[PDB]
Amino acid sequence: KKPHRYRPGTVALREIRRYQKSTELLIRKLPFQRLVREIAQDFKTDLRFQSSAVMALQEACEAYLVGLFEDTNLCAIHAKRVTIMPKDIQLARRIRGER
Amino acid sequence: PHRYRPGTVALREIRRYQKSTELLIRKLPFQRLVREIAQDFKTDLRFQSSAVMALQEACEAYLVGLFEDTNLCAIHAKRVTIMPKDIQLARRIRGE
Amino acid sequence: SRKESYSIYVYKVLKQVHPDTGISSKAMGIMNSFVNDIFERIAGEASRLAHYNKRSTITSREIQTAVRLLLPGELAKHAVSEGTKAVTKYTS
Amino acid sequence: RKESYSIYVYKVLKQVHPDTGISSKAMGIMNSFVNDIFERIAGEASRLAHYNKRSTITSREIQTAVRLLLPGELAKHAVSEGTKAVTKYTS
Amino acid sequence: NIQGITKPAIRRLARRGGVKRISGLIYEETRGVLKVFLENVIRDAVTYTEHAKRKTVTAMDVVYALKRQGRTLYGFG
Amino acid sequence: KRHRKVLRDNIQGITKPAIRRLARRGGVKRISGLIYEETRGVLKVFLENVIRDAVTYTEHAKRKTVTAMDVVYALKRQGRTLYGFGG
Amino acid sequence: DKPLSNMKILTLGKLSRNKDEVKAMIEKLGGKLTGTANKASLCISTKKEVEKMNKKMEEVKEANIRVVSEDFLQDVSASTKSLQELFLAHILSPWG
Amino acid sequence: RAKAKTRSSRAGLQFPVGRVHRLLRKGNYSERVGAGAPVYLAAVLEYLTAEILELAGNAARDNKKTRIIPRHLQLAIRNDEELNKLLGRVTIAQGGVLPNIQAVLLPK
Amino acid sequence: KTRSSRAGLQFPVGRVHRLLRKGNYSERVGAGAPVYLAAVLEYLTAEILELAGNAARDNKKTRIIPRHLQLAIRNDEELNKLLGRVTIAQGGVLPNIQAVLLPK
DNA sequence: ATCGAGAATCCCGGTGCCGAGGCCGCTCAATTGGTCGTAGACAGCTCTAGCACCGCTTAAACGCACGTACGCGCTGTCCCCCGCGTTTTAACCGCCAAGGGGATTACTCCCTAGTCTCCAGGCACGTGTCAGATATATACATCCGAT
DNA sequence: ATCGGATGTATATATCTGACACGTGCCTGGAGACTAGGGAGTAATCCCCTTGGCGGTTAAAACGCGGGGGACAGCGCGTACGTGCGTTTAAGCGGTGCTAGAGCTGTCTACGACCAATTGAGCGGCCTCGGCACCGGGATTCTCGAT
Repeated sequence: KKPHRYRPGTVALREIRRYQKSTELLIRKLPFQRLVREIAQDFKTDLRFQSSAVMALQEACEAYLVGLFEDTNLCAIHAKRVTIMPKDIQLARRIRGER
Repeated sequence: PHRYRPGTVALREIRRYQKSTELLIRKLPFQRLVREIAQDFKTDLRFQSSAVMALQEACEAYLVGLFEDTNLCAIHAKRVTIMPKDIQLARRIRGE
Repeated sequence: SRKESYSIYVYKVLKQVHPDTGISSKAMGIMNSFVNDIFERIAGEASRLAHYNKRSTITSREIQTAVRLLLPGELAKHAVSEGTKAVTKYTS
Repeated sequence: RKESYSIYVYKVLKQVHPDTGISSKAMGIMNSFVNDIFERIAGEASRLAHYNKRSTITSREIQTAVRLLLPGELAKHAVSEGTKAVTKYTS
Repeated sequence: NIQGITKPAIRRLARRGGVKRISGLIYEETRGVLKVFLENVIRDAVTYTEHAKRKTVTAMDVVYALKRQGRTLYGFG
Repeated sequence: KRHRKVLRDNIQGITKPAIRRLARRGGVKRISGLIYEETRGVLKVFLENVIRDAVTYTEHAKRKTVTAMDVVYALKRQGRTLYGFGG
Repeated sequence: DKPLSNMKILTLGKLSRNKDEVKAMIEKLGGKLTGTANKASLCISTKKEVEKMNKKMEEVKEANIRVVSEDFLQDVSASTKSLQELFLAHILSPWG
Repeated sequence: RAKAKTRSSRAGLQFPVGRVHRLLRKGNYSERVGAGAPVYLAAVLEYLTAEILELAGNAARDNKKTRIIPRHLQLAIRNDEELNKLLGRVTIAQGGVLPNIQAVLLPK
Repeated sequence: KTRSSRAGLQFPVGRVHRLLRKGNYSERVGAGAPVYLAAVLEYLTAEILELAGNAARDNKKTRIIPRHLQLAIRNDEELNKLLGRVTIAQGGVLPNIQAVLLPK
């Protein structure tokens, strides 16, 4: 008997339902903290952090990226593409006044 | 008899109106519109002439930038022709 | 050391709208965040109004005006009605 | 009566380009720019004051407000200029 | 009344906006958007006018309205 | 005097499947692989601007430690007001 | 640098940079472009045109105006070297 | 002296009219503050609070939860045109986003 | 004497101080604050007028006009960053066509 | 075309916990209740800028024709993305130890506000010219077939 | 492809007018020279919360292997939009004239600030318990590859 397999993109729809249902953060905690610390250490030495400050940054960044990807989604859809491409982000950010 | 090709004079028009700064809408009917709009927020209103001019500058500027976004939307859609969906996309991305 | 918050007033309002219902501390922190922001928005515009009209005083007129600028229509009208009713009651 | 920055702007114009004039509408726009930036800086300086319970806006607030508002090379140059002007005023 | 915003004016606006080619459906859509944009500004402007107890709108009312609506216009302060 | 190991290249720790989960919450069905590095760049810039101003509030406070309020102020001035950490 | 001064530099012969790029280089360099050899200072082209020898370059040769390979533009847009020597460095006019 | 009575109680409000007046004075917004202002402000804030918490409590009830959580707030906010317009540039910690998929992405 | 003269500036330091006080920004304003602020404003003024003067010279005009300001402000990245949400009366836009729209 | 595996999802029920709700001391922040100076509400006056309406010119908008090139429905084919199995690998969690710096308190004084007297920087408003708008004729730039 | 028709564009010369560049009269707001009350600077002290690191588990990430459906190059063909001529119309302009109301001046007094006595309100700490989470098993949904 052939093993079961979902059709391509069917699980991606299930994944959309999943991560749209949950509130939970999506990035690996400590790596995100390491990145934030790395970036900060480029502005001034030995900078210390409240735990809360890190969590708030991850919330802010994830939310920003998510809304940005929604615009990106529309940009591909308007281009009749099912699939997102860097140009979608660029276009959206340009319309947004980030560029 | 002579002709230009389609779009050639349109590119000439872009050069014209991008080199120039003149306001593009007719002054009188722009004012007429403003007054009837205002009548719904309050009766019997009046205006500084400068406020009309300032409004026209603002509106034409808002429209121009929005049209550049619209142009970019069509271009991203491989069209050279703008369509209402371009504006809608831009306004939606702008969060209007 | 001593802090302050809106939280009890939010909780009283909560009991009034939904007697049976509770709220998380993080959600209450969000409610405090909301109260702070909207307060600050109003107060800034009230200041600007007073400034533009050379008034030393921020008054009921400023709050009413600031609300009429800041809020969408029906939300603003309910808010205007409430604030007016509270002022007339307070005056009595 | 009616105040403006205009004569000071005019002296700056004379400094950078002696032979060059300005239109009334442009000088109006200059006043708009000055007003805007003054408000931006002062508002952030006020917020810094609140955020640190300070009664007083000082050079340090202005320097910081500049560091928040201006992009890089403008901020550096503005900081240098403000530091210089403060130094000269102090002497 | 809004139809006084002429087709060729909208074209000139699109041309300053660098647009090459134009669907007719744009013109009515543009009029709709413009009307909304005007309305939002004007409402706040009239609100400043009314707050000031004026019957006459000033350019400053427009300035303050545009500034709080995030579109600060230099040249009328 | 006891520091942690120095930080380099942690932008790569922002994983492909995390970026995908973010895009999925953003309703994206199908993703070109070119997105990952571009996203990393955008995020890196986005972070940097907030962090610099946060550090600027920290410096104005004469602090060595960044607070959540520093983050909040940075975000608020950058037009992205976050509820959940005020006071 | 601005090594040129309104020099009405003619452009010919299948240039690999577009005319507006070449114009931007010339005019960043303090120059101006032309289509007219009669009022040109100099001309720039692909070497292929001094092989083709079209009437357009032949008028420049009959004006004895010095002419250079397109990488001259790259070089002046990158270096402060005496144009007199850069003529030699990029020379397509044995004339002049 | 008379028995002490709150400006809030005279206003018929839960929000702290007295604390509001204090904050208005110390907030440097103007040289003077007319007594109707803190009342009107308090009433506004309290109304907006109620308007939020009504819909958030409904969202919680719909979710079969008896305690409000950040998800409910965000949901209620995006599900009203007026709140969403009031809060459009605002982000909510642990709010998530509206469950929403564009029809073109669905199976045939 | 004048406070601006001790500062070596054209901007009105006294008017800046008085503005700061009546602008309600704080209970207090330390003496160097108006000096620093004036220098910042004046510097930015100079940077703008410089570039607008260059633009006017390119336009072969001895007088600065709204066009020149807009042109300068959109040609410099840092000015354009500082002023992105600003609009300028009689500025128009940068002459700009997307390459896709051109012939061939 | 509609019908079975079977994979994922959502639904009852026992545990149990730990965050939310609650109650009590109790500090300071609200209220109470008195001044008082000046903000500002209100009357008055005036002159200016906004509003109305008129006739004439000509720039503009419009209305109609037409063709080309643009949009766009359809097809092939190539791969780059999704899905799924194995691997590894590093994130995660607990708990531990150190000590930097955030937080608070107490002191002392430098300095920003405030006050009066003085006066020149800066403002209002006359006025002369040279900057530049407006042709206008002219010499370039560049588009478009037709070859 | 070049080559010349055309027409559109940018460039000399005049000119003329009126905006801005500058001068004078003058007043008010800056500023010089005081004073002091308290903001905030600096020191000291506490302890808490941040930072580091180690060992163990296992969730997630990475990694590799199909394969199909989405991206997109080509393309046939239908119209709608660009260019251009002729029509008409209403914007514009410079005029006139009106008077509403915006702006300045002036009076008078309502009420927000300042101080000071009082106390209960809201905050901080310490209970205690039920809404929620949590498996865990069980019922329902929905998908796919058959048909």
